[PDB]
Amino acid sequence: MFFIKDLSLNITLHPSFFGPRMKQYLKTKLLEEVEGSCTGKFGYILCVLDYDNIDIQRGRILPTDGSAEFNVKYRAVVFKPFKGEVVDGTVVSCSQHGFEVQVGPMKVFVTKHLMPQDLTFNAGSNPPSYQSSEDVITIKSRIRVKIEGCISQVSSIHAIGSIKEDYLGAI
Amino acid sequence: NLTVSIKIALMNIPKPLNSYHIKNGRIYFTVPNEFEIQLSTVNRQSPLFFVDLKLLFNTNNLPLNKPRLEKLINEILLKSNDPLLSLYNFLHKYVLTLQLYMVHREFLKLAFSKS
Amino acid sequence: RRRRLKKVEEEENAATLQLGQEFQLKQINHQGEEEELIALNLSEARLVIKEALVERRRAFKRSETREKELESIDVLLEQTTGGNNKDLKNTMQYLTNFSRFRDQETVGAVIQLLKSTGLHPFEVAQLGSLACDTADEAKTLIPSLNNKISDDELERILKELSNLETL
Amino acid sequence: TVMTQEQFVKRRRDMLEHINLAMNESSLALEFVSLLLSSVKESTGMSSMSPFLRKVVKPSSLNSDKIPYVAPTKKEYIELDILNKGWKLQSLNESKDLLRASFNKLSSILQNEHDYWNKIMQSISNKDVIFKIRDGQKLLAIKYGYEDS
Amino acid sequence: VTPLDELQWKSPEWIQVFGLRTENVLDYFAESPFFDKTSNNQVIKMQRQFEFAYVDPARRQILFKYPMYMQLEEELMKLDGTEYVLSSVREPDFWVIRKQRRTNPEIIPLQDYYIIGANIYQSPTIFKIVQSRLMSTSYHLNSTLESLYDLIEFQPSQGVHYKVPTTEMLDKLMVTSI
Amino acid sequence: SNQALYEKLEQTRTILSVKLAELINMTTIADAQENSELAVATTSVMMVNNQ
Amino acid sequence: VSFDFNGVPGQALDAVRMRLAQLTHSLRRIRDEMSKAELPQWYTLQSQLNVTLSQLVSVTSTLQHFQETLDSTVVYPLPKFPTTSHESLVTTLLRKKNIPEVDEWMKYVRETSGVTTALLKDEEIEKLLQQDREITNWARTTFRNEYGKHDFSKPFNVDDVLKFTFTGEKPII
Repeated sequence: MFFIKDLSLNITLHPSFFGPRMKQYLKTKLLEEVEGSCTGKFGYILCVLDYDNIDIQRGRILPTDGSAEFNVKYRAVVFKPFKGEVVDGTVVSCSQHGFEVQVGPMKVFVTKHLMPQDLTFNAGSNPPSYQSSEDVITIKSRIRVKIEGCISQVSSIHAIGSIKEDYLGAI
Repeated sequence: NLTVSIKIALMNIPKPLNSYHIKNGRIYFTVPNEFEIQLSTVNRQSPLFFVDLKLLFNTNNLPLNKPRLEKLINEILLKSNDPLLSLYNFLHKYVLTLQLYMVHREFLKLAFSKS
Repeated sequence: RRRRLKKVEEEENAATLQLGQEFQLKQINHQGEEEELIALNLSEARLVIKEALVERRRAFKRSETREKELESIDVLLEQTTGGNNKDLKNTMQYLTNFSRFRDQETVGAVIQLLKSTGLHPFEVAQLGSLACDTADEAKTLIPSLNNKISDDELERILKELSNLETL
Repeated sequence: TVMTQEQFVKRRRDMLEHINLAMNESSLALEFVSLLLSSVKESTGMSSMSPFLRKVVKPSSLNSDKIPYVAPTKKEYIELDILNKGWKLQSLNESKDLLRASFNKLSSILQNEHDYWNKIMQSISNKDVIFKIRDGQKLLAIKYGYEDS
Repeated sequence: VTPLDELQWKSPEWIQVFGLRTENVLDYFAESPFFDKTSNNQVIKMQRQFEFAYVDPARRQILFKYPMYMQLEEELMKLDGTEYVLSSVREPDFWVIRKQRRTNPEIIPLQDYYIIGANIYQSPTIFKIVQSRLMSTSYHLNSTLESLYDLIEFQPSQGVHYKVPTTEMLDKLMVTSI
Repeated sequence: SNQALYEKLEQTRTILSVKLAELINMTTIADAQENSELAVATTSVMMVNNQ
Repeated sequence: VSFDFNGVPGQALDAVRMRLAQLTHSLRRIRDEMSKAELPQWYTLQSQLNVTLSQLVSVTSTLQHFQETLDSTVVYPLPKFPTTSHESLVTTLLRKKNIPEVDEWMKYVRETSGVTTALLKDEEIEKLLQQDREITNWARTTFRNEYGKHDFSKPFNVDDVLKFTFTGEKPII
């Protein structure tokens, strides 16, 4: 879910950027190394808050690489999924193994074992979809899904969804 | 008029600033063909305040940053140990800076060649 | 500080309110003091991100309907930030689709209405995010709400959330 | 017509005072509703009260009661209906006048634009080169220099 | 015609002659146009010229403080229908009198009337209050809109915008001279 | 650019097709529903200022 | 005592308070943005005006949805209100009279309706309104049928040519 958290990152500056605008170079590398970057500890970090005052203290020169290591502390909005949490999203792909729903920046893959048994795959449709007696789930369709499993690597997060609970599914 | 004349008697005067015209609620400190700056005081114990200034050297009547110059002239009049010498030095340096920039402008607009 | 391995812990689950040892209710900020964990609903997150982007556009310069909103935030995105914005573009599109509330006054009304309950930040953000209708549906969508909010209070607060739903 | 600074500033002042009156009436309604809501809620009404109203009066200073459910009579049905008919007619007349004035002004502007484009096409050859330029307004600039020749 | 819910009424001849206190609010109110001549209060006034449930503690305090109003209630329990009863009092000068229908006791209320300094007001409906305020808001907003649209000029070469009514070097001098 | 011209032209065409019809269609009376002089006033000013 | 605050509607009054606060805050935006010597950009000002108008519509529609239990509740001050010292304040806050400008303009539109109650019978007024709504129904079905009438690359391989150019073998076809 979306959160706001104090975050700290050790960033490495090459000596070529040791100029009068080293702080500006630090902030730009903070942007294009944190914005949209995925970490499994703190979730998908989306946007950096309070760009005017970002806490940058003294940066230690690495004794062999010669580059400067800054421990930058900042405010950012993150997106971390959790087990057992109900989120909304849109379907972006379908298959016989299941279908992925797009919530935030993350694709949650719902397996074919985790739909009600009336709902079945139809690959003859263009795009291929899932059809039941009362509703159809296709690409670009609004759908509410519960996350019951999350794996988080150092740089990747993947979630498992299910709509077998009542009052879930398409919206 | 009597108040500005009763105030200037207690203060020393710069030698090029000995030309002062004493009329019309204020004092006209003039340097001929250079400038004429007019000042007023409110009472005996308060320092003088800027009123206006007219430029006497030929270009004139170039527009100036009137409230900024009024603020800084009042500031230096309030804080300076000798307001008349401070005002003369600042204004002389300012008009000569104007003259140097003007001859610089003529020299750059002259560009004959730069070789 | 003790150096135990402490490798045994419960799995992070939303129903039990276990969000991990670093998504606890108290968070030590960069100023050193503790603060309540800031949990955002979808519309609130959209407004915070949009406010950050327009503030960054203002800093760069000094240094409503769905169709117009999507193109406005796309131009804002491409003007403000540089590379690796696939994820941020998907977040912007997702929030402008599933944003329950439009403006700052309505969303701040939602935060003050849910802070009148004195409830968990995760639970109130889930209530502000999910477009629920009835109390029992809210209880089965969020198992965290079991034995926390009375049924009449739940159904009435979701009733004025349904009233605050617009467009 | 020609519009002048003094007419502009009196229109500015009168629309400022009309928006002041609208804000004042809306705030008076809001504070009446909040002072009545504090009789039963005591918290959310205090948020919408004025600081002046909180200084003068305390919450739960008003009370209301259920007078019986009454069906409005057909006389005030037809009075409200004839009011609706007349006021919709007045709005229709205002819309008619606004559309007519907009059509006249836009017709004058489009005759000027048509003359301008006819002058452009009778004036400019394809050999000549034109580009857009700002000042922020859009202007057409023709390049007649020999630097590309 | 001025409707009854929109006027303030007082009888200063009655104030000069009798004077208003808590004991004469009801027959002071009887001279108002708010008072109904077909009321149980007036008919039992003509008759006299010729613990308990069904009331809130606010009216219990008034009854146990003033004996004539207990006499009025005891005489009104014998009859059924429209009546005026005094619900809340602040001494020396504030009263509330409510229209009330009674059946045998089952009581439903009706419109109220508040008395501030012998000046009688009929309690308006909160719909009417906020509706009049929103009429004023809508009228002033429409006037603002029309007067603002009178300041609008349209051009095709630009966007739609507002009608137009019909020295840089001194800081460099400052920084060079100082 | 031309896709934006397509979308703007189509949206403006549809709203011009619907808008005057709605302007005159809301000039109706029913016991949609306007039970108040406030509703009458608001609908009448939203005609001029919205359609 | 408790005063038995009860006949006070809770949910209707809360809803109208929230919409009315939204309208008041938008009007405050228009005030403190438009009172300045330089006008804001007209697109932004028109967007703010449209939001203000839509919130006026929303509060009118909420009050319309609660038309009952709002005409059915009359409001009086309590004793703990200061009535002697702020009679003007309580009467200003409880006034149901709207301004002489709006009353004269409603009288104007009543006169320019072309028909009035003062010289026509109620049955004649009712049949005139019935034929009036018939004319409006004809106009809207005319709109309906008129609206329904109208509808609303590579010639070769650069790698192959350059590989010929540097080695001599023919491009594969």
